[PDB]
Amino acid sequence: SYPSLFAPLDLGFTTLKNRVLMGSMHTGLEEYPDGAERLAAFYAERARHGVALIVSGGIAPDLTGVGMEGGAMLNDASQIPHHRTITEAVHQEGGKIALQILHTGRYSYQPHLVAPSALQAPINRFVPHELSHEEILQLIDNFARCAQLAREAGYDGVEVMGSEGYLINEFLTLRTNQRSDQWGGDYRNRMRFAVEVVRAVRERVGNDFIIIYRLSMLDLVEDGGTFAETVELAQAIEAAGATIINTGIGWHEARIPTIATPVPRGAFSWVTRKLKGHVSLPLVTTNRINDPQVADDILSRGDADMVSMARPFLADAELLSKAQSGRADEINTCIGCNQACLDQIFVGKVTSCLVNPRACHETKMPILPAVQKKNLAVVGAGPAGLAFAINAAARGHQVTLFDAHSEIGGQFNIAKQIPGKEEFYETLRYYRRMIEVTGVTLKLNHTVTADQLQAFDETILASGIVPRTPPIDGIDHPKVLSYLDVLRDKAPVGNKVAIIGCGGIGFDTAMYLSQPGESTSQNIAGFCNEWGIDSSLQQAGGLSPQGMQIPRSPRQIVMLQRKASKPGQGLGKTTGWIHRTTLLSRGVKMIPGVSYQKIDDDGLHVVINGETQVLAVDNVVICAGQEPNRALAQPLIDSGKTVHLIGGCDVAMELDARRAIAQGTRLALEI
Ligand SMILES: CCCCC[C@@H](C/C=C/C(=O)SCCNC(=O)CCNC(O)C(=O)C(C)(C)COP(=O)(O)OP(=O)(O)OC[C@H]1O[C@@H]([n+]2c[nH]c3c(N)ncnc32)[C@H](O)[C@@H]1OP(=O)(O)O)SCC=O
Ligand SMILES: Cc1cc2nc3c(=O)[nH]c(=O)nc-3n(C[C@H](O)[C@H](O)[C@H](O)COP(=O)(O)OP(=O)(O)OC[C@H]3O[C@@H](n4cnc5c(N)ncnc54)[C@H](O)[C@@H]3O)c2cc1C
Ligand SMILES: NC(=O)c1ccc[n+]([C@@H]2O[C@H](COP(=O)([O-])OP(=O)(O)OC[C@H]3O[C@@H](n4cnc5c(N)ncnc54)[C@H](OP(=O)(O)O)[C@@H]3O)[C@@H](O)[C@H]2O)c1
Ligand SMILES: Cc1cc2nc3c(=O)[nH]c(=O)nc-3n(C[C@H](O)[C@H](O)[C@H](O)COP(=O)(O)O)c2cc1C
Ligand code: SF4
Ligand SMILES: [Cl-]
Ligand SMILES: [Cl-]
Ligand SMILES: [Cl-]
Repeated sequence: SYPSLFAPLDLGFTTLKNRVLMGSMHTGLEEYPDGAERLAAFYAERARHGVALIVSGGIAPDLTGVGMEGGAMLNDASQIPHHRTITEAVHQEGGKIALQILHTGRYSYQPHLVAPSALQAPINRFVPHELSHEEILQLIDNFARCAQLAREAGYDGVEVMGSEGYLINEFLTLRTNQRSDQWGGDYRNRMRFAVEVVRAVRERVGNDFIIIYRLSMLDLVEDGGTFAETVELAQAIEAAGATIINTGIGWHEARIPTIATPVPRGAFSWVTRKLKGHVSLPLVTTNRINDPQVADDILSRGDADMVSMARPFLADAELLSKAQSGRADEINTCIGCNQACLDQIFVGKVTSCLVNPRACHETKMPILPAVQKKNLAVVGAGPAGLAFAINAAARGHQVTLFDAHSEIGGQFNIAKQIPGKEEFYETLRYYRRMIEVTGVTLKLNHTVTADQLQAFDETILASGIVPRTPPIDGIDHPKVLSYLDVLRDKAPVGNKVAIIGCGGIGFDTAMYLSQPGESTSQNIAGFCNEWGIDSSLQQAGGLSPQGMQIPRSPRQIVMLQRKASKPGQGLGKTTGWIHRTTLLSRGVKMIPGVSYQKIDDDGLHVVINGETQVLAVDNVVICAGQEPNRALAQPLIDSGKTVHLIGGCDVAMELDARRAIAQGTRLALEI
């Protein structure tokens, strides 16, 4: 029912079965023990389920281009068997795969990093070495070498990565390129590197080889490029020999969100659409395309010739086969949380997925029939229970999922109500449908007791959490409201608010209470307006002259925490800054190193910088953490019954949804 999505594309010398490309994703397996074998199975499954063309994670052409010391690299015929193992696994399934050639430029977290000029990145501790003319020529030959090897390894093509602020991208902008050389100055010299790279690659591999160039169409940084430059380069790259041009949005330094959940679906399709007609090469659009209808609509509307989807393939390898068979409701949607994927590879760990713990770990987490069937009982329909339930039932076990609420979801029913997190609705729709599919007997409105119902071979407690009630003097005062009272029970909240407890929930509560109106997470034009994106792309880096336009918060909010470190420091590495910037632009205040005296009619008495203060607030919201709820933990052990604890009722400290699901999933696959 997605005609455009599944239409073949003729590339002259070969054909792609459909218009879907699995976007490049550095998984961290590239430079891992048995990565070759794990990536092979990782990719084969996506190819087995329809992906027309896959683009591997970025791989360095030389040594100065790696991402982190010891990073993935392809510069020796010796590494061919590695990749051969991968291309062959994909080909056996009837798919295709291209290798991305990426040189991280001034972004590599390594001392020997090289760039067009000696200009330190705002997010890198190292100062790059300004490349010399002869070094650049060698790099250009290195890219060709890289492609030669990829082709030898059996890849269907390569992607020359010229965006996100990496090396090639850096040569293009005057923000990073200040050379007086022939590789700097006017735009014609600045393009020289990108064009020369693709031209050297084309010559080296011949005509029958797919060459993708990921063009940066929206830098999102001061002194970035203009649309006129974007167009000239695109046509230049076409003439250089590229087969396909892919879209690149933003730089890592960009202070505007490009892939996180607050980013609306298909938020940047309009950008790729602006290039249409300026080149004859097929164009791929990307970012936050996680639904078959959205992708199909983008294609049918003519926004692009192909759509790229990276994270959705971590979330569900069967995304396309389900789409093509009318089972879109069974798609485990990527919610753009970045928690298990981007946040992890950023700290040098293997990427995974919050809703799919098996992502990039399918070989190490096999789903065997069933050691031997059993009649199980799961208490709690939160992500912990849900993950275990459908995974155990798909194994053959009989599962009975109980939950005191009128609907499955647990805390996710609160999370989904936070502006910029409505994507959570999808995960619940998915589990709701998978319950039916795997045969899980669901029983809602059931508050289970250690006695009431327990004739099960084994029990799996996935009960929740108990919000923390800080022992502050006057904690029962009328002004005091827990986060549940505000978020779940919609309790009235005055104009002036003090929030006790920063970190996760505290930030979401503040997002909610400061919401100026409708969320831009569902309004492309609004999102672009709030973040200062220039729709004409005529401004350098596509930044509107008037800058950001985040509305004022309808309320006066102050967030507080006792630790002295910067509030929000413990949030997700790639998403915390977004929320922090949003809140601060809305006028919310965040104060560290706070001591709470008491709560009375005068408000909230505290101590800041060693001086007492009275916060004349209309309400004090408690977001002071959680503690595990094990109500049935002992009543079950004191009843000689085998019981298991997963998710929040086992650990509440740093137990978010990822640990919850991975835990329930691990139990489910073992039991
Ligand atoms: C982004 C994580 C790396 C992923 C690598 C993988 C490839 C990924 C490709 C992609 O396209 S991912 C999608 C697009 N990119 C993103 O979404 C990332 C956006 N950026 C971020 O999330 C973060 O900035 C991140 C890079 C993760 C972390 O940065 P960090 O080290 O924690 O520092 P931070 O917390 O972000 O702080 C940066 C500080 O310096 C300032 N700053 C930064 N940029 C600018 C600028 N342009 N103008 C002015 N000031 C700036 C800030 O005011 C801030 O000050 P402070 O007081 O907080 O210290 S593997 C590559 C292998 O070769
Ligand atoms: C506003 C907000 C935003 C959040 N945002 C994020 C985010 O962006 N990312 C992330 O990873 N995590 C986030 N979390 C935490 C996330 O929602 C997970 O739900 C949590 O980490 C673990 O869920 P769980 O399955 O262990 O239990 P829960 O989701 O808490 O569910 C336990 C369930 O069992 C039931 N139960 C309890 N006792 C009994 C009993 N005696 N009988 C029957 N049923 C019982 C309840 O009905 C409840 O639904 C957020 C939480 C809130 C409140
Ligand atoms: N997806 C994401 O981006 C993301 C980001 C962050 C967290 N999470 C997860 O989502 C959940 C949200 O958890 P949470 O914020 O409610 O709890 P929490 O952040 O994990 O921990 C409690 C917080 O409240 C404060 N606090 C604790 N005891 C207190 C007391 N007695 N008095 C006053 N203040 C106190 C602490 O700050 P001080 O001690 O400094 O006062 C601390 O930051 C967690 O499970 C977390 O792992 C997800
Ligand atoms: C874990 C992870 C690794 C990524 N690695 C790369 C990479 O090596 N090269 C690259 O060009 N883009 C990389 N990206 C960016 C994706 O190619 C893509 O542009 C972005 O995630 C698109 O959003 P989507 O996931 O919503 O489709 C990565 C993204 C993630 C989440
Ligand atoms: S971690 Fe969140 S962002 Fe990453 S892939 Fe899974 S669901 Fe999407
Ligand atoms: Cl080298
Ligand atoms: Cl791992
Ligand atoms: Cl309810």
